[PDB]
Amino acid sequence: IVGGYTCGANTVPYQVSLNSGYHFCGGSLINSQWVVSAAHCYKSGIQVRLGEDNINVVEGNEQFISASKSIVHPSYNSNTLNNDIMLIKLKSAASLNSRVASISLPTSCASAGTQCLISGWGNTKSSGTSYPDVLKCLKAPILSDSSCKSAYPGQITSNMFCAGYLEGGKDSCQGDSGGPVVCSGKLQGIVSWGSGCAQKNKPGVYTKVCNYVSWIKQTIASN
Ligand SMILES: N=C(N)c1ccc(/N=N/Nc2ccc(C(=N)N)cc2)cc1
Ligand SMILES: [Ca+2]
Repeated sequence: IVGGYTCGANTVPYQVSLNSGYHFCGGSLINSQWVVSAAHCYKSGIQVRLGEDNINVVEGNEQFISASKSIVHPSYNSNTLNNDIMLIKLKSAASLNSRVASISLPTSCASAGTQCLISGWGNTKSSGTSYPDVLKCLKAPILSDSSCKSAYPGQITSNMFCAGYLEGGKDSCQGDSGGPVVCSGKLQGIVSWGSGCAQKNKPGVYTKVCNYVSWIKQTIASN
């Protein structure tokens, strides 16, 4: 997260770190057994790390639970990043309370203008690289589809939305991928892609979670 702020330990209780020997992506806990992340975060041998603030220090609220399976969206296209969504099932149910909590799936797609909270342990620099230890947060509005498409001609599908700031300076970034965009207490987005980070007129592009609720629910119901 570029131009964000330190969330505060466990203030984003549904934020998970996907770990394969190191943090490589974010994810969002959507029930005790399931995490939503970006399909482009897919890899085998994922350990989901919940309860985590400083990802480099055991601070006492972590739950580390290996994935038992991952399910990449049937229509995920890694070239276009269309349908950049996956589900990761935990081998065991996470223990839920205030510091580790699922985030509700949306009942309806959020609108351009809605403020959201985007979070992750990704790069905090637009130029060069600095990875934070602790979870970073960014409040960012959903951008209109038109501005999103204008920013990224020929690239924005109905399964994507832009959020952030056209002026740049504030954005998700590499390592935030797969993490949440939560708006009004609902997971509306998944950190998906963008051209660099916090660049002018290159806002973050997010998987439009509301499009996937049926798929998420039915997948969970049968897996
Ligand atoms: N909001 C941003 N600017 C932004 C946020 C996250 C981000 N990271 N994604 N990285 C990323 C890495 C690999 C793939 C792939 N295997 N095809 C896709 C995307 C890149 C840009
Ligand atoms: Ca930790």
